[PDB]
Amino acid sequence: NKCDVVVVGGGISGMAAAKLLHDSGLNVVVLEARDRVGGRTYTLRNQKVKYVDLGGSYVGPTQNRILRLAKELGLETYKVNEVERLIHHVKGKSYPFRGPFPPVWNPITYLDHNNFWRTMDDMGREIPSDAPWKAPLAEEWDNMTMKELLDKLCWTESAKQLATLFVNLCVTAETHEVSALWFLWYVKQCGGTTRIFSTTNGGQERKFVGGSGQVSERIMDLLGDRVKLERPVIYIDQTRENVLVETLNHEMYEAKYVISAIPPTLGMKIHFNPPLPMMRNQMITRVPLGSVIKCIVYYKEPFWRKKDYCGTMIIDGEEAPVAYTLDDTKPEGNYAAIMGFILAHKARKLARLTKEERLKKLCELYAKVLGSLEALEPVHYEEKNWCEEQYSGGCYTTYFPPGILTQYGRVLRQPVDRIYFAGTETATHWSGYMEGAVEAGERAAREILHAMGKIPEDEIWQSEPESVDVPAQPITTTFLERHLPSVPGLLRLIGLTTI
Amino acid sequence: NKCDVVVVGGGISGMAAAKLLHDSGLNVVVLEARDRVGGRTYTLRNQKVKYVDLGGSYVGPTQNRILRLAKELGLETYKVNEVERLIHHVKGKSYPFRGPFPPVWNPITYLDHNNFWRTMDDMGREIPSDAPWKAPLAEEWDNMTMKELLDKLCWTESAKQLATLFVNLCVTAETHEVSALWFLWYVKQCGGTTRIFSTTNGGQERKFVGGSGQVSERIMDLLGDRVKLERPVIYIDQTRENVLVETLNHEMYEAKYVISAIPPTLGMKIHFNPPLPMMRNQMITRVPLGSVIKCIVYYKEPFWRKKDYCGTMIIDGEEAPVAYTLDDTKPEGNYAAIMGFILAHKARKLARLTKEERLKKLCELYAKVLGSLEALEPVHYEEKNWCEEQYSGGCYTTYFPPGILTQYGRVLRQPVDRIYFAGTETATHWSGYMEGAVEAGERAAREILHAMGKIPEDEIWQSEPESVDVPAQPITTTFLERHLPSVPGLLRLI
Ligand SMILES: *Cc1cc2c(cc1C)nc1c(=O)[nH]c(=O)nc-1n2C[C@H](O)[C@H](O)[C@H](O)COP(=O)(O)OP(=O)(O)OC[C@H]1O[C@@H](n2cnc3c(N)ncnc32)[C@H](O)[C@@H]1O
Ligand SMILES: *Cc1cc2c(cc1C)nc1c(=O)[nH]c(=O)nc-1n2C[C@H](O)[C@H](O)[C@H](O)COP(=O)(O)OP(=O)(O)OC[C@H]1O[C@@H](n2cnc3c(N)ncnc32)[C@H](O)[C@@H]1O
Ligand SMILES: O=C1Nc2ccccc2C1=O
Ligand SMILES: O=C1Nc2ccccc2C1=O
Repeated sequence: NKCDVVVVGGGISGMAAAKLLHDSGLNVVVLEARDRVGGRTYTLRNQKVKYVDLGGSYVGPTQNRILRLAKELGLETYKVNEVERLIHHVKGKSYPFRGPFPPVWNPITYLDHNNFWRTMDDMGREIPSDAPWKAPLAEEWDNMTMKELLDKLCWTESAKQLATLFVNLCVTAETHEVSALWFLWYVKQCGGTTRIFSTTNGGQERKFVGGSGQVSERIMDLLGDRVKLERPVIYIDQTRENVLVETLNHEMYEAKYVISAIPPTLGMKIHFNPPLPMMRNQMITRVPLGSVIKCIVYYKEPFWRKKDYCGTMIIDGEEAPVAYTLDDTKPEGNYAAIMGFILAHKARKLARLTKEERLKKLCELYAKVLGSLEALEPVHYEEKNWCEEQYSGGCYTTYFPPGILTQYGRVLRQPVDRIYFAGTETATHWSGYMEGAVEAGERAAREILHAMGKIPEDEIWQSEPESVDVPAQPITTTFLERHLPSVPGLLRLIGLTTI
Repeated sequence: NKCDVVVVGGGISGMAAAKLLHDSGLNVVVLEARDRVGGRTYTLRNQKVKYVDLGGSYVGPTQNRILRLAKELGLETYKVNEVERLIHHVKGKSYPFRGPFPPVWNPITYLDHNNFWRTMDDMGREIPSDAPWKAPLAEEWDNMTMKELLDKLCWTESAKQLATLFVNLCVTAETHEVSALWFLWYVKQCGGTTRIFSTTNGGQERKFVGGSGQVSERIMDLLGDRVKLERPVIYIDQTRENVLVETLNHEMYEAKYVISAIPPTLGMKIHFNPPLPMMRNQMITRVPLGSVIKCIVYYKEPFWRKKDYCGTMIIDGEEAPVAYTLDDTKPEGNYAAIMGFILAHKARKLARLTKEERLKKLCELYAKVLGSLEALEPVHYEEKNWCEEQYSGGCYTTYFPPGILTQYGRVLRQPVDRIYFAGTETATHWSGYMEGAVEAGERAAREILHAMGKIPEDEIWQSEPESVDVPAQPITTTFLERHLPSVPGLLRLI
C-alpha cells in the first residue's frame, strides 16, 4: 500500500533505482509484471548448461556503473574467448583474421571500408550524447534511414554488406527500419565504432560468472518483500495528493513519486489519469524494440580452438540464419558452446520453425563456417526469442524510425508530474545496455531525491570512477586511417590531375 | 457479465460490428473507454456553431457502406461547397483554379506533375488491396520512405512540394516517416490519386447533416444499455472455455468471442493471457497514428464566395500553419466557417501555442491567401488536437514506417484464438476512413457468425450496392495525360 516511491519494473534499471532509494533511507516498492526479476536479462540454470544468459550478457571497458554495481553485489567477470582467430565468412568462404574488423586487401575496397567506419565516427562527434536532436544536421540525418546513408557512403558492395551486418547486430533492426541520426547517436554514445564492435577492449569483452541475472536477483535479495512479483501495473493516477498505482492482480499502491523503469513503448500498457501530455502520448507508440533470437549450441569440447579459431564468426549473406557468434564456453573450459544471434527480419522469418529445426540449421551453418564436421554433433541447445515477450517487446533495445528522435526525443526522460523515467533507453552512455540501465535507474532515483530536497541539483547526474578490474584502453587510429581518401575522394584527386 | 460477443471500442467500427451481431440475434456488449461513443469521430454541439465535426467528417462516392449505414440510421448528407474557384497558394501568391489538381504552366513542370500523379497510380495497380505485401516489388517499395520515392520521381521542386503536401494531407505524416509501399497501397485502396484528393466526385464530397458523430450515437441508441461507457478494457483472458474481458473500473465480462475495434497500437493498453503470438506482439508497437489539429474558424458570412473562391485552399510552404482548407459553412449558408488542418510536424510544433495564438495565425494566413481583410474578423473558433487523445493515439489513422507492412502486415486482421479484429486499419477499401470502419466492423462480425456456423465462408466478405444518393462518376484520364513523357523520358528522347 503506502510508500515513498513506487518503481515500475524490476529489471536492472528499476532494481538499481530501488537500491539507491532504499540505501538513502526511503521506503520503496518494486512492482514487477513477471514471476521473476531481471527483465531483458535472464539467466537459465539447469544441469546441462549449469547457467546461461539468454538475454543481456556482455560487459566491457567504459561500462563502469554496471561493473561497480555487480562488484558491490559480490559478482565477478571473466573474459570472452578471443585468444584465437576470428572468422569473416563472405560469399560462402571463411577468412580468418585478428583485430576487431575483418581486414580488406583490395585497395579500392580498403579505402571504402576505412572511410565508412571513419565517417560513422566523424558524424557521431557532431551529435551530443544527452541531446542528439541538437546535432547541427539533426533533421537532415533524422529524415533518412541507415539504408539511405549506407547507399550514399559505401562505394563497394563489400563495405555495404559489412555495414549492414553492423547495423543489424548493434540494434537488431534492418538498415531501412532505423533513423540515421538515431543510429549514429547510438554508436557514438557507446564510444564509437571500435568500442561497440570489439570483444577485446569493447562491449563484448566480458560476462558475469554465474550470469547477469544475478544483478537483479541479488538486489531483490537486499530489498526483501519490497519486490512484488506478478504485479503488472495497469493504472497510474496523479490527480490526488499521493500518486496511486494499480496492478492487474487488484492491488493499490500509494506513493509520493513513481519511477517508470520499463521500455518506453511498454508505457502503453498503463492507463494514465490525467492523460499523458500529447508528446509523450504519441512518442510511446513510435518506439519499437528490435528483433532477435539468442541461440546457444553446446558441444563436447570447444573444438574450434584446436583449429585456431576463437569461436567468433561474422557471417555475411541472406542464407545464413545467424550473422554473428561468440564462444560461450565457461571460463573453466567446460560446457563448450557457441552463442549466435538470429537478427532482425531473420528472427521473424525463422521463428516459424521448431527448436529442433533451428538447431539443425545453426549446426549446418557452423560446420560450414568452421570447416568442421564436429559442429554437426551438438550435445545440447538453448534459445530465446525475445520478440514473443509481452513485457519486453523485443531485444536488445528500442530503436527510432526516421523522423521520430528529432520530433519526440526531447520527452524521453522528461518527468510527467511525479513520474520519473528510468530504463536503459533514457541513458546517455551505453543506452541499450545493462550499463545504461544502471545510469538511468540511479539518475531517476536522484531526480526524486532532488525533488524531495535531499540532494542539490548538481548531484542528479553523477560521474563514475573507472573500474580497476576492467580498465579501458583508449581507441586509437593510425595516420593512414585518418588521412586516406574515400573512394569519391580518390576520384576527385584523379579528376584534378587529369584536368 | 455474460454475453455472446464483447466488442472492444465504440467507434464506428465497433458500433457497426455490434449492430450487425445484435441484428442477427446475438447478445452483444460494447465496452467503450471514453464517456462518449464515436472515437475518432466527434461532433461538438453549441450555440455558436450549432454542430461541428472535430474528427472524421467527409464522405464521398464509392464509400457505399458508410452511406448505407448512415441512411438506415436516418441521416442525410450535403455537398461541401466547391461551386467557386479553388486556390493554390505558392511562394506567397494565390493562384485560383478549377478541377481537382492545381494547374501548372511551365512545360517541364507540367510533365513532372503529370508524371508524378500518373506514376503513383501506375505503382498502385501492382498492389493488391487485400494483401499489399504481395506486390511484385513489395520489399523494394516497403524499404524506402515516401521521401526517397519523391526524391527519385520529382525532377522539379514544384512537383515535390505539392507531392509532399499530398502525403501530409492524406496520412497526416511526413514523407520521411512513412513506407512508400504502404502509402501507395493507401492511395490505391481509396481508388487512386483523383478519388482520394477530390472534393467533387471524391472523398471530400459530402458531410452528414448534424455531424458524423450521429452514426455512433444512433447505434448506441439502438443498442441501449448494451453500450458501457467509461469501461476501458485492461485485460483479455482466453485460457478458459469462455473469454474473460476485464475493464479498468473493475468489471468482468464473459463472452464466446471478442471483437477488437480499436486502433492496432492501442491493443498495447490490454494485458493478454496467454500472451499474444510474437508477430502481433511486436506489430502493435510498430504502427503509430498520424498527427493533426483540426481547426474551424467562423465568420459572419462566407465572404470568400463573393470573390469567386469556394474556400478550398492548398497552401505550400513551411511557414503556413495550415496546408489545406475547405469551406465548412452549413448547407443553409449560415455558420460560415473555414475548416483547416495543421498537419504532421506542424501539429507538434504549434501545439505549444494557446488556442487564441493559433486562431490569430490562421486568420492572418487566411487573410493573405484569400486576399481579404474579412478573414481577420472571426466570430468564433473551435479546434481539436488529436495527438493528445489517450484512446485514439492520433488522427486520421495508422501509418506504417519503412519495413513494417511487409514484415507484419499479414497479422493485422488475423484472429487470435477467439479475438477478431475490426477497426478501419483492417479494411481493404477506404481503410483510414469511416467507410473502412464500417467494412471492417461488419467483416469481423461475420467472421464470428461463420465461426458459430451461422453463415457460410463466402458470406464473410460482402459486396456493397452503390448508393443511389451519391453515385460515383468514373475516374478518367486524357490521351496526353496517359502518354506524355516524364522529365527523364523527355531527356531520353533528346
Ligand atoms: C534481450 C537481450 C538484451 C541484451 C542482449 C541480448 C539480448 C538477447 N545483449 C546484451 C549484452 O550483451 N550486454 C548488455 O549490456 N545488454 C544486452 N542487452 C540489453 C539489456 O538486456 C538491456 O539493456 C537491459 O537489461 C535493460 O534493463 P532495463 O531495466 O532498462 O529494462 P528491462 O530489463 O526490460 O526491465 C523492465 C522490467 O519491467 C517489467 N515490466 C514491463 N511492463 C511492466 C508493467 N506494466 N508493470 C510492471 N512491470 C513491468 C518487465 O517485466 C521487466 O522486468
Ligand atoms: C481524427 C480525425 C479523423 C478523420 C478525419 C479527421 C480527423 C481530425 N477526417 C475524416 C474524414 O473526413 N472522413 C473519414 O471517413 N474519416 C476521417 N478521419 C478518420 C475517421 O475518423 C476514422 O477512420 C474512423 O472514425 C475510425 O473508426 P474506428 O471505429 O475504426 O476507430 P475509432 O474511431 O478510433 O474507435 C475506437 C474506439 O475504441 C475506444 N477504445 C480505445 N481503447 C480502448 C480500450 N482499451 N477499451 C475500450 N475502448 C477503447 C476509443 O475510445 C474509441 O471510441
Ligand atoms: O550481445 C551483443 N550485443 C552486441 C552489440 C554490438 C556488437 C556485438 C554484440 C553482441 O554480441
Ligand atoms: O479530412 C480529410 N481527409 C483527407 C484526405 C485526403 C485529402 C483531403 C482530405 C480532407 O479534407
